Amino acid sequence: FRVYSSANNCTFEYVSQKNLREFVFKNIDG
Amino acid sequence: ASVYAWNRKRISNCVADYSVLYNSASFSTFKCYGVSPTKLNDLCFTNVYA
Ligand SMILES: *[C@@H]1O[C@H](CO)[C@@H](O)[C@H](O)[C@H]1NC(C)=O
Repeated sequence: FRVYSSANNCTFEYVSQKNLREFVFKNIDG
Repeated sequence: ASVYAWNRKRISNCVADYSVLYNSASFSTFKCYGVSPTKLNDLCFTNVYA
């Protein structure tokens, strides 16, 4: 992919090893 | 690593166990500044730099 040019100063790096897909994103209290 | 290129490891998202750290007696010096070695397991921190 070509999503970013550079990545640095990582704080939190988490990895996980006919249809409607719904998400609700909420940023509260950090 | 040598002192000039001292290794820096970020530690986060873990459940620490300092009991192993201060129980082992191989460490000649275990000086803690600003925190109580006995009371460490009670406290929570954002992140650690080793
Ligand atoms: C964070 O900023 C730049 C860009 O990510 C990074 O190279 C640098 O090491 C970091 N500097 C500080 C002061 O955190």
